[PDB]
Amino acid sequence: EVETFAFQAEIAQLMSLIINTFYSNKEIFLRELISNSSDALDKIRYESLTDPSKLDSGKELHINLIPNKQDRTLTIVDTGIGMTKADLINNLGTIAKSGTKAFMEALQAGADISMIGQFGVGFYSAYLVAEKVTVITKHNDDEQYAWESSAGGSFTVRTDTGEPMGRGTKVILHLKEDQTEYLEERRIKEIVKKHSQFIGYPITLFVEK
Ligand SMILES: CCSc1nc(C)nc(N)n1
Ligand SMILES: [Mg+2]
Repeated sequence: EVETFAFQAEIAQLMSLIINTFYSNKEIFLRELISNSSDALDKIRYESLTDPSKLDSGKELHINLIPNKQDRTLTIVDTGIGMTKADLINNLGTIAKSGTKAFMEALQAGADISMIGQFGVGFYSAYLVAEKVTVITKHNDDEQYAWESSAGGSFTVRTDTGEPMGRGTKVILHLKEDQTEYLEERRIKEIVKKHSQFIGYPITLFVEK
């Protein structure tokens, strides 16, 4: 059973700005997703301090970057807190309505697209490089779900039929044809060093056969 939802007006407006605005500095999408992963990892780490059983779904707190040139996908995986179905539907746990309003006002006052993460809506920067985004998530309190959107004002949510993940979030970026540089090992290493050099969790960049 696949449920189809309309994005709230503000989110459709934010996604349209990301997709339609001429802005060459697209590489910042990666630090925004890594920042989201780091925040999710902090959340499960903090909860686990008072309830160690919260890590029964996996003790390792890490971030993996997985390029796949055959499928033209770049996947960001973390073993963070994950999201319940309700939080996935509610703009992937973000304050997207108020954050978009504040971000739009900031853009009128001299801010630029790279500041998106400052407003709590950095996830949507995925649309700088992806024509489609699939988010697989598993929270300790809910089942595994797959969220997906190619923008156009709608997203879908279904229970995930894929392999059980334990706990956390996988963001699968189905890259635009002209954005394949983000599948290159040297390019990913360069961006991680430039924008995400010192973070609280290990980042492993997978290589390809
Ligand atoms: C902190 C909520 S879990 C989460 N949410 C997003 C938007 N991304 C990631 N990695 N994890
Ligand atoms: Mg922060």
